Amino acid sequence: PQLDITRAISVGLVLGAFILFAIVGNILVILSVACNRHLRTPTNYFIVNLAMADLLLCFTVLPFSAALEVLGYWVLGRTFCDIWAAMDVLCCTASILSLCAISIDRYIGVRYYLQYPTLVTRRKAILALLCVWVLSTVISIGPLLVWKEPAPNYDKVCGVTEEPFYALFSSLGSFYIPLAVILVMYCRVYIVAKRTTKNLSFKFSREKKAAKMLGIVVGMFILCWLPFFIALPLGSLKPPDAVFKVLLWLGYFNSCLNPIIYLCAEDLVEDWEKARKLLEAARKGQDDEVRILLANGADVNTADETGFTPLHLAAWEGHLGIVEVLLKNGADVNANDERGHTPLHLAAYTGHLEIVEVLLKNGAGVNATDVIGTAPLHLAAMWGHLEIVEVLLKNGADVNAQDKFGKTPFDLAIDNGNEDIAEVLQKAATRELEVLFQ
Ligand SMILES: COc1cc2nc(N3CCN(C(=O)c4ccco4)[C@H]4CCCC[C@H]43)nc(N)c2cc1OC
Repeated sequence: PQLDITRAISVGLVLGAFILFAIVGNILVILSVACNRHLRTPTNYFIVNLAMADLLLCFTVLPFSAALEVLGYWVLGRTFCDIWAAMDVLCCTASILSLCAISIDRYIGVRYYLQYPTLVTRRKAILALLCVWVLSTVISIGPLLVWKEPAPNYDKVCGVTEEPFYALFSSLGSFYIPLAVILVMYCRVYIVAKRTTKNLSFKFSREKKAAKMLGIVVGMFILCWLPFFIALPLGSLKPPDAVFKVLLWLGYFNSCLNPIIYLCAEDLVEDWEKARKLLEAARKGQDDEVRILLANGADVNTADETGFTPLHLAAWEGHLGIVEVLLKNGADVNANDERGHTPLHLAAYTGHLEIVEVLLKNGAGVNATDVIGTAPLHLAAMWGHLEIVEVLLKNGADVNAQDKFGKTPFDLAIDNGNEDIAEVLQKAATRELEVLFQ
C-alpha cells in the first residue's frame, strides 16, 4: 500500500486544479462580462448562466459530497440526502437547458448572419435564462414533492438508485429530452456552417467562430454526464454504489472545463490558413489584402508561434495604413510577445514616427517594459530617432527607466554617440525642477 501517499498528491493537485477553474475561473468569467458593457451579448448571457450553474454546484452540492468523504456516514436522508439530490439535479438541469438556449441561439446565429443582431437582444436573452430556472426548479424539485413519504421494505433516500417511474421520468426531463433538442439543433448548425463555409460580411465567421467554441462546451458536458445518465435508466433492467460515485464525480468535473475551454480553444484563429495569411499581409504592407482578410473573418489579435500579432509586424515594417485599420478593427494596442515587446517597442526601434503617434493616440503603454526592462524610449534613444524620443517624452515616457544591464535610455544615446537625444533626455530628467520656473 505504498501508492496511498502518491495518490493523495495526484488527487489533491487534480482537486486543486478543479476548485481553481470551477470557483475562481467561473467567477472571473462572470466578472469579465459583468464589468464590460461591450461584452454584454446574448451568447455571453448564456455562458454567465452556465458559470452560475457550475458555481452553484461548488457551494451547494460538493459540500455534501466533501462532508460524506471527510466525516463518513452522517447521511441523514430525511433532510441531508434530499437537499443535495435536489440541488444536484437543479444545477445539471439548469446547465443542459442553458445549452438548449445556446444550440438554438447558434442556429439563429449561423443560418441568419445579418438578421441575428436585431432578432436576439438582452431582453429576449433574459427571458430564455428566466425559462431555464423556472423549468429546472419544476423538473428538479418536482419528484421531491410527488414522492413525499419514504418507501416501506426498500427505501434508498441516500442512494442514486430508485424505481423505474423515477429512473426514466427524471433522466428524460433532465438529460435525454434536452439532449434531443441540442443534438438536433447542433446537427442543423453543423451542416449550415459547412454549406455557408463552402459558399463563402464577417458576421458568419464571428458566429460560426462562436458556434465552434460553444460546440466544444456542449460536447464536453454530454461526454461528462452521459456515463451517469446512461446508467440510471439502464440499471432498471446494474452498477454498484461505488461505480455511481465516480460517474457523478465525472459529471461534477465538467464545472471546471468551461473556463479552461475559453482559454485553451483556438477558433477565432481556427483558420490556421486565414490566420497566417493576415500575419503576412500586415508585415508585407498589403492594405488591399489585409482589409479583405479582416472582412472575411481573420482574427485581428492572431498570436504568432513567437507571439507577434499583425499590429506588431505592421508597426515593425512601418505600414501606417494597416496599423490604423487593425486598431479600427479592434486590435490589442498593448499586445505582448514572449519577451513582452509591444507594437510601440517595435515602432520605436524601426524609427516610424507616424505609427508611434497613432499607437499612443490609441492608448499604447508609453513605459511598457519587456522582460529585460527595456522600454520604447530605450530603443528610440539607442538608434537616433530624436522625433520619436520627443513624442515619447511628450506622452510621459520615464527617462529613469532602467534595463537588467543597468542601462537607461540616456546611457544608450551616449553609448551610440547620439548627442541630440542625450541632451533632450538630460533636459527631460530636470522636468521636476521646472516647478520653480514660472
Ligand atoms: C445529475 O443528475 C442527477 C444527480 C443525482 N444525484 C443524486 N445524489 C447525489 C449524491 N449521490 C451519491 O453520491 C451516491 C453515491 C452512490 C449512490 O449515490 C446520491 C446518494 C446520496 C444522496 C444524493 C444522491 N441523486 C439523484 N437522484 C440524482 C438524480 C439526477 O438526475 C436524474
